[PDB]
Amino acid sequence: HIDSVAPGDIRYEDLRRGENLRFVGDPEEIHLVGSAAEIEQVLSRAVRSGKRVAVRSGGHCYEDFVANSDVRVVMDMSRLSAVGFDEERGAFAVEAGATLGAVYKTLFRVWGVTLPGGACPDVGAGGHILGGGYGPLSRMHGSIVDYLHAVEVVVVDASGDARTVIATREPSDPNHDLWWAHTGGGGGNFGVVVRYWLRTAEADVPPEPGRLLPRPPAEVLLNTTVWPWEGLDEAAFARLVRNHGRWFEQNSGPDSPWCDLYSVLALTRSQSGALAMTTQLDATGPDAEKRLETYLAAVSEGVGVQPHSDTRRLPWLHSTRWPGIAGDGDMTGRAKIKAAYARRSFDDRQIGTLYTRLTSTDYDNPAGVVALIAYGGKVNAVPADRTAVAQRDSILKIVYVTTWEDPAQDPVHVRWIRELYRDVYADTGGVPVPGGAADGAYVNYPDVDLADEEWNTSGVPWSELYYKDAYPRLQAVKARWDPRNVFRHALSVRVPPA
Amino acid sequence: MKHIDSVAPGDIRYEDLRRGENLRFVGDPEEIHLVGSAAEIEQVLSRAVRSGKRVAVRSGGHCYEDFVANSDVRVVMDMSRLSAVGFDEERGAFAVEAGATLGAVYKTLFRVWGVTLPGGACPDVGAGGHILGGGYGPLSRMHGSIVDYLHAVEVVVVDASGDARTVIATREPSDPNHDLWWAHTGGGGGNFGVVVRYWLRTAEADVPPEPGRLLPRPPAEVLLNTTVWPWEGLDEAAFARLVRNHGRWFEQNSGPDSPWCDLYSVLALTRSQSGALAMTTQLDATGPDAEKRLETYLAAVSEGVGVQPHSDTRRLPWLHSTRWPGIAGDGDMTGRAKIKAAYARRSFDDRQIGTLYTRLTSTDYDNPAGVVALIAYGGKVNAVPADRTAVAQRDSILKIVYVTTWEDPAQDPVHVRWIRELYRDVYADTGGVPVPGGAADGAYVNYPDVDLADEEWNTSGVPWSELYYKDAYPRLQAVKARWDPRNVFRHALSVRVPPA
Ligand SMILES: *Cc1cc2c(nc3c(=O)[nH]c(=O)nc-3n2C[C@H](O)[C@H](O)[C@H](O)COP(=O)(O)OP(=O)(O)OC[C@H]2O[C@@H](n3cnc4c(N)ncnc43)[C@H](O)[C@@H]2O)c(*)c1C
Ligand SMILES: *Cc1cc2c(nc3c(=O)[nH]c(=O)nc-3n2C[C@H](O)[C@H](O)[C@H](O)COP(=O)(O)OP(=O)(O)OC[C@H]2O[C@@H](n3cnc4c(N)ncnc43)[C@H](O)[C@@H]2O)c(*)c1C
Ligand SMILES: [Cl-]
Ligand SMILES: [Cl-]
Ligand SMILES: [Mg+2]
Ligand SMILES: [Mg+2]
Repeated sequence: HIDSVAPGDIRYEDLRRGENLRFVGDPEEIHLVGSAAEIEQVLSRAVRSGKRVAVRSGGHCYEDFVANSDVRVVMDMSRLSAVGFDEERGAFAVEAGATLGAVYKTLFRVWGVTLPGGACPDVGAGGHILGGGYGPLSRMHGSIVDYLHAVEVVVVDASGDARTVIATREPSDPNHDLWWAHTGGGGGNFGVVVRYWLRTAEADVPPEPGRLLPRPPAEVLLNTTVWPWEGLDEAAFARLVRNHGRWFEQNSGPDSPWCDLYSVLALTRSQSGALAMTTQLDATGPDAEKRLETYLAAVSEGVGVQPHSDTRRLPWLHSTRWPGIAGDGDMTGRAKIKAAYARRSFDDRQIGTLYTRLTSTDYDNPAGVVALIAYGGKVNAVPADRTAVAQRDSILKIVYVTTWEDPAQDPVHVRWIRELYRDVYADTGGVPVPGGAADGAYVNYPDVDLADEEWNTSGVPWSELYYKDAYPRLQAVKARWDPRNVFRHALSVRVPPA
Repeated sequence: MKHIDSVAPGDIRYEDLRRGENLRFVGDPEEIHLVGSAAEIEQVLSRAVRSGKRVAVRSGGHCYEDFVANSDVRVVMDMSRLSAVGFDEERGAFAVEAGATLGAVYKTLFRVWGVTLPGGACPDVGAGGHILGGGYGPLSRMHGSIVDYLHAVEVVVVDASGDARTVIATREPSDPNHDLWWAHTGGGGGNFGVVVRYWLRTAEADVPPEPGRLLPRPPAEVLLNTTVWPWEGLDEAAFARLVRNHGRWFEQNSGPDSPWCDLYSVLALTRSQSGALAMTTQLDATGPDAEKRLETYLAAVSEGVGVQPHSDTRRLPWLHSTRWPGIAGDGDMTGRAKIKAAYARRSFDDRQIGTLYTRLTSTDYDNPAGVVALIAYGGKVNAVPADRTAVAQRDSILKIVYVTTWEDPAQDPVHVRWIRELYRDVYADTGGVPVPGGAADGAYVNYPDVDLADEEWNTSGVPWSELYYKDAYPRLQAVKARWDPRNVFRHALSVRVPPA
């Protein structure tokens, strides 16, 4: 229970931002909240005053949802970073301010378990878990939301009063639909998550903590494969994308033996000098090294460029902080990200578009990338309607990103990535319309352009791209638990016009 | 704060937990205990002492030598559960548990109280093995050594009877355990007992008992510069002028009263195979002429060198700046490395600069990853008398790191020999080591190098102990005799009592 941070405080330049430096907030106060009770009193005071609020956990939002200049009061979750096992509830409690790196280190070193969350260690649990997401173990263990047993959330009723509710996976729980909205609803929509409780949904299980969350593979093979751009012509490039697409089309079923494989294929600007792929395979099973080889051979088969390939073997927890998996921890640039689900691999026109845009000399930036992220496996064993992650038959997530340094150049980079993504999706109004080759987009990589009639000409609204048929049930949760629409932003769940 | 099962061979965690972060060393411990409390640590030590089993503690795992992962160690106490950071109102000081990483310490101290500690720049280093060894970081020149803030330490020690007990030792001179406190202001890890938690606060007398005033404030915003000089067409005279410019600058601008106490930089003298020499610089941005002052430093380093540097400067809020890889490093501990270290009281002489040029351009070696890094130091570190803590080096201007990195264990001999011969040749005038009290001032124990205790590599007649501790060593030996009389806590560079 401590002083809030206001302009003039030594901490204000840090705390008025998240990790995305494109967005600089102007809040009057940032509250380092310490408990559900404190969050109730901050929210109720702000609601009484008519002041716009937002929550910051890990600060990784790709859009201006927290740092929007309209936000007056931020609740920053940094003090709430506990991770542990709640004996009373029989589940792991992860408070919203815990980073994923701290979650994986504690769960694994202490109990030998993990969650199939994201790969960046500094991401906050608070804005990540409730939006679903992907990570290296999604194929092996399913989505992180498949582990959400309960959620503690501070909500604001019609009167303006704040209160804390615990909502659970039990369907007769009066707050069951509020728990369901936290299985992929996304941050900044329903209320302030204080903590999540995570546990397997299996009925079998003795209630010992080491049995109650999935085990990672004990060691993994990690490969870095790099093809020089100087050696790749369009036909080569196309063959490689096609090989990879076919392989993921064949080998992403929930019963596939390849659920233990994860990879990221980085289709980089040719200006970068090299195309690259990072692969992780469980190293513990019979024939791991040969199986890794047979995946790598498939990707490069008939490409006519010999890739540079190196494989190391690491114990699992050490593996998670290898930069090839974790990324480089550099958030000091400016970036614009876009995203899509792929149900099938890129077609011939799309591959040609990608080739053109990545080799273009009308643009100058080595940092543009289209990353194809191995997906499906056990994520796809879950029926589409079970959680608020409705996309349960995709084979890849696709990330489109460009990064740069100079803010005067924002319009150039933002236009390039917008035109690239619009042209890849040109047959469907510039966007990855669901239930076809694509399956919409995923809310942890929000893109306000999906709501912009200038860029989305498909007639399919942003809410259907992220949530497909889950959206009506999410709107009902919104109407019931945030009737005043306290929690909102450029892509927030909104009730139907009245 | 309950005990849980220990981790033995067969356990899914054993491959991770038998290692620290330096992959050259793989422990063969029988048991790794994820200790939850001091009482638990007492039980594990007691048991190990009775059965004659060798112990070591692992906090953040960043040890550069085999002190924890030595195949002789049978029982490891792993501090991962003890990672709290907070303000302890019982003592009026900030408590940092041994298992907390520096990243977590800086994020908590600064977001919650607006304060910090002038410790190391790598966020994943653990408090446990770091703070008691002293060390350096970006704010050393501004705020002095992290040990200058050590108020008290909770440590589990083993008596001659082999009973284990927990003691709190403080900076209070009348404390019966004062000497044990002192040995934790630089005596280094793995020597006296198991640190459970440290308490930190300013020693200032005229300070109100509020947390936000009890530790130093960082500069609210900093300028951060990357400068790069291409190696192609940088000849020996050019290299030499660069190293000499930088050296003279630090000779003149590293006193405790210097206005340049708010500057930190690291100059990386890289292998020419790498393609570029590089320098990273941080400067407080909040004062009137910060841009211009930064340019003055950069212009001094490049003056008359004749190779135009590529230079880019960004400005960040302080906490964000700490995670910029230019300052924090790259977070990649997956390779193999051998490191060596020295204090510099003066900058490199002409002979040493020539040896550096030869070694870094050599085509008899093949590795672009060799570096000699020159780290800005002194400033407010040198305001403290040499005898006040167990960090005896209080008049140096630079710390120097010699490092080589590689991948294949089959090549260990080759990289190890390269860095040994480089270091020996730079220090050839004094027995291949940085002998204290001269152009050098010994080495610092957070970058331990067991070759300093090897008569094959150290031909100066000055022992490893004097290189690390100078005249603090006798008082360290008294503390060792008093609090670890059985010599439970030991390794290749551990404090040892005199021969009997
Ligand atoms: C920067 C970054 C993001 C990544 C990275 N890797 C990912 C990966 O491997 N898989 C993924 O699925 N996602 C990855 N992401 C994206 C992140 O998952 C998203 O950026 C998350 O939304 C980030 O969460 P968090 O760090 O907490 O960011 P915030 O900016 O604080 O919040 C985002 C959003 O959610 C709301 N919110 C925060 N906290 C709460 C609580 N407690 N209750 C309700 N709502 C909350 C915010 O207000 C905002 O709306 C890798 C990298 C490097
Ligand atoms: C890998 C790494 C090391 C760095 C980095 N950056 C540094 C910097 O910017 N400034 C520095 O001064 N030092 C830097 N270092 C070096 C680290 O400071 C040292 O490597 C520290 O000794 C690391 O401490 P820790 O991570 O806790 O390492 P451990 O291997 O667990 O222990 C080292 C040593 O100390 C003993 N020990 C650990 N814990 C205890 C306790 N609780 N009580 C007593 N003794 C303890 C161990 O047994 C071992 O002997 C940047 C990078 C990337
Ligand atoms: Cl609470
Ligand atoms: Cl990260
Ligand atoms: Mg970060
Ligand atoms: Mg690390």
